[PDB]
Amino acid sequence: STIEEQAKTFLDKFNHEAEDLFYQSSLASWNYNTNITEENVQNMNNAGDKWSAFLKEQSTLAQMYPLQEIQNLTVKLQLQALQQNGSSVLSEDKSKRLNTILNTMSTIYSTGKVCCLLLEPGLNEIMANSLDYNERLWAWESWRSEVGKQLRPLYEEYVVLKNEMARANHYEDYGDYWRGDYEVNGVDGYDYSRGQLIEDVEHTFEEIKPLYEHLHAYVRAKLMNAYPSYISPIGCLPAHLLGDMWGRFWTNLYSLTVPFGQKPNIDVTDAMVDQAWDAQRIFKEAEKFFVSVGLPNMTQGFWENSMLTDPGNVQKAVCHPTAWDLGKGDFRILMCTKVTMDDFLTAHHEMGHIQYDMAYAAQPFLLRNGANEGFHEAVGEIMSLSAATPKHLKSIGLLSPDFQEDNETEINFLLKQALTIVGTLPFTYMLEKWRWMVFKGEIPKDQWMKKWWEMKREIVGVVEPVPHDETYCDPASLFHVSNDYSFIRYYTRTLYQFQFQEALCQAAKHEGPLHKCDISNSTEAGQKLFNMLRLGKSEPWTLALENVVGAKNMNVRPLLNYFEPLFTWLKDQNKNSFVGWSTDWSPY
Amino acid sequence: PTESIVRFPNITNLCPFGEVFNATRFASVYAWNRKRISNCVADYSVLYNSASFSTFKCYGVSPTKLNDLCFTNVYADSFVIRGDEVRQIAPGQTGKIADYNYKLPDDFTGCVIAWNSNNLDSKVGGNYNYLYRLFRKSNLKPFERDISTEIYQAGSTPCNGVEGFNCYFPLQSYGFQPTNGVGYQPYRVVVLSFELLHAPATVCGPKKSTNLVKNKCVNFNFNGLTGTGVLTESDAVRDPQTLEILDITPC
Ligand SMILES: *[C@@H]1O[C@H](CO)[C@@H](O[C@@H]2O[C@H](CO)[C@@H](O)[C@H](O)[C@H]2NC(C)=O)[C@H](O)[C@H]1NC(C)=O
Ligand SMILES: *[C@@H]1O[C@H](CO)[C@@H](O)[C@H](O)[C@H]1NC(C)=O
Ligand SMILES: *[C@@H]1O[C@H](CO)[C@@H](O)[C@H](O)[C@H]1NC(C)=O
Ligand SMILES: *[C@@H]1O[C@H](CO)[C@@H](O)[C@H](O)[C@H]1NC(C)=O
Ligand SMILES: *[C@@H]1O[C@H](CO)[C@@H](O)[C@H](O)[C@H]1NC(C)=O
Ligand SMILES: *[C@@H]1O[C@H](CO)[C@@H](O)[C@H](O)[C@H]1NC(C)=O
Ligand SMILES: *[C@@H]1O[C@H](CO)[C@@H](O)[C@H](O)[C@H]1NC(C)=O
Ligand SMILES: *[C@@H]1O[C@H](CO)[C@@H](O)[C@H](O)[C@H]1NC(C)=O
Ligand SMILES: [Zn+2]
Repeated sequence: STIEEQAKTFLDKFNHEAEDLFYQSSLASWNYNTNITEENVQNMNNAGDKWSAFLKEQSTLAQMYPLQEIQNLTVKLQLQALQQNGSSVLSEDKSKRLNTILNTMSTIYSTGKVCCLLLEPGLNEIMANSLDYNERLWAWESWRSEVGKQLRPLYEEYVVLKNEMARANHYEDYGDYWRGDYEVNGVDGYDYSRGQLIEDVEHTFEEIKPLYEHLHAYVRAKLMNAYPSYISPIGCLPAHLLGDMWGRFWTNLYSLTVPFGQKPNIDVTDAMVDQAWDAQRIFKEAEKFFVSVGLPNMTQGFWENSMLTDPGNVQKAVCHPTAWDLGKGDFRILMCTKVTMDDFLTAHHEMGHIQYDMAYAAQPFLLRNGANEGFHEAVGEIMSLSAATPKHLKSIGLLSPDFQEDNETEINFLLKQALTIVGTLPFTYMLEKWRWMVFKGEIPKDQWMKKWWEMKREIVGVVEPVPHDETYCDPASLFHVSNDYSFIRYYTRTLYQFQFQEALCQAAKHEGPLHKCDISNSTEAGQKLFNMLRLGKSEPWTLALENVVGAKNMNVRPLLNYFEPLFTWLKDQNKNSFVGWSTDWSPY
Repeated sequence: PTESIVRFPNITNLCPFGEVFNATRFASVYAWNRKRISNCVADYSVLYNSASFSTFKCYGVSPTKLNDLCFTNVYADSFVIRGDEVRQIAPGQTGKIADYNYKLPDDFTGCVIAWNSNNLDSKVGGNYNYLYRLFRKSNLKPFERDISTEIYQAGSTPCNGVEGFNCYFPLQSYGFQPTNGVGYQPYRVVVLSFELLHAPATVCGPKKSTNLVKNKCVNFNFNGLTGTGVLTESDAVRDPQTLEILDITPC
């Protein structure tokens, strides 16, 4: 009969096979992640092979239904998410050359021999704490001269192959294929282009520039004292002094750039050690915070099946904090919890991922995901943003009751957050504008290094301590660049992280600035949030955003409001020093 | 009223409620079972208070009145489903179970009983025995069973009797495992049905009977029917035990 009615039947037949093969693969992956032994790798590969071959054949079947006749707009989304040819459109010969390139890049980055020192924790510890001008220059140049030198010829072939693969799938370039996640079509009034993402990414960064210029001049003016005569007040910060190998996070600069040194912060590790928290109470406190904001309880199987404490030396397991959703109503958390405030925060973060995965369990198989790629981490972060305010720790038994707070503490806190949040936005924006320019073809193959260090000085204000010719490949050192991952998810996660927080702090009727707003004991805010967690991917992300914040586009105004006291204090501190930088001064 | 009498059939054999509920092998939902229990005195209060049931609901019958009532026959339909679809076992519901598997009428006079059975009938690696119909041309009339394996011709081309593109086999098998959620865990369901006809009552109990008195204006209970009047030997209610006809006259 009609294509729409025959398609609804095909998808009814599909979801039933898919749910069971997916769960059979997730269980076999969990078994190896908790028991890192032999024979488990083979079951991991077999369960990941049957799923891949079944999905490949079912995707070959999906094509036979033309997509113009279908008008439902839900079956439209499932068939769109299924009919994508992916990389198979490339010929047989070049698909193994491309996968060989990918394998070689991952291998050449994972095993880097600097002599002999590897990366973790060989060069990372030198770069993060040496505080010697030349030792960290050797530890920087060595990596940029070995791992970046062995990846130069390969990335030139990776670019052209991925470009032809993206051109075959009706996109313009691989940059467009990446950009195509933030695309909504057919819903009148809510449409979004793939040319629209380049915009708004520029009219939001050109609106956050003043806070970054004042944070930069404060960091430079506080870094001039440590390294005596190597930094100049007009010039930019050399690249090896930014507290990280790639200068991605400025957090390690907080050991020097303390506004008020004497006052400490709210370290509550001793409070939990005193009361003998048994590495399980933390998750119960998280569950009670979620129960109080209004959402449903934890499923029973979570408590028995999940591994929440390292099994010891007899059983070894890789334990990077993770929340597992295995389908068929099965949820688990994998963490080696230890009694520290850091694990008290990560428990609420992972529990917010678990609470996001329970919401859309009613949706079909292909629509069980976040509205777009930058929504899971915003949800997981706002809960760890609210569960850190001193008022909340005061509500809980720890954090002894009186503890009056003063402003001199809130400036220390805000600057320790600003170095982490508003210091990585011009690096994410510059890196993801370089890769878009190189993929489009704007940067010829003879200007790859000459233009990177002209983006640096104009956007990030970071000069190089030794000039790099055309032969080098600096960006290929980063984990995301060489291993072929997207990077604009971290520019939108930060903005969504604070528009959610403003909207839900408003709905809780809190009065005062946002940096100490709490959400617990406010059922209305929880209902407001669950009204968008429930949709899953079935609705356009502009509609999913409008259900919480009230706008159809991403903004930067709430992020600026969060940092208003810090911005004023910095605007007063810098007046003796300079503001802004100059592109001419280079240390060499 | 001088004296009160209750007259019930003299049948003291217990009903096989231990065989339907504790059956060794429950049957797939698409081909369910039916057992007709007749000529039996059957207690329900102990069944009600067994307290092992996840869901015990009745329709058209009050939960406590059924302990002392007279029906002509009782049926029991026993099968296995997932936990989430138990909601569809009720009059006027829709889904893949109440359309192509088991359809109930609106005027239902029975009681739906359902209890989780994860321990008995789930195992590691999957329990793929319980099949359920997934594709059917038309909805099932109330209390009808279609256990055929016709190849669903979902489109326009003749399917010739083999599957492939657009020809789907209509029976698909449930996957049960011990680690699943509540929504995907196996519930065993028993649906009782009570039917009444003109025939002499056959499921009545339990309730002890009394003597029969005439020429006075007395209260009487024959086979669950209540009345107050003078009963005379011959508006005409047959005595169940001896099968006589006893007339009724207001006092
Ligand atoms: C949300 O409301 C609950 C009330 O149930 C608060 O819990 C009380 O917290 C205080 C602070 O230590 C205890 O002394 C009480 O015993 C707790 N229970 C009750 C019933 O009052 C909880 O603190 C509130 N949340 C916040 C963030 O204050
Ligand atoms: C881990 O794998 C080994 C390999 O056979 C097995 O003997 C052991 O029981 C596994 N661990 C657990 C907790 O089952
Ligand atoms: C699309 O089909 C689903 C059932 O598969 C239905 O619930 C939904 O309402 C349909 N969409 C529209 C716009 O009717
Ligand atoms: C995938 O390749 C087939 C081969 O002909 C083509 O018909 C189909 O349109 C391609 N898919 C897309 C989305 O272009
Ligand atoms: C669900 O949470 C409420 C509120 O704390 C609690 O009273 C109830 O016992 C919980 N139920 C389960 C099954 O966890
Ligand atoms: C607030 O912070 C400023 C920052 O130096 C400090 O001088 C002042 O004493 C603090 N307290 C008040 C009440 O202003
Ligand atoms: C079924 O078996 C249980 C367990 O032995 C028993 O308690 C019960 O009386 C039996 N009959 C019914 C109707 O549940
Ligand atoms: C039991 O009922 C039957 C009905 O046919 C009757 O014949 C029999 O005498 C009764 N037995 C008694 C009342 O003890
Ligand atoms: Zn996370």
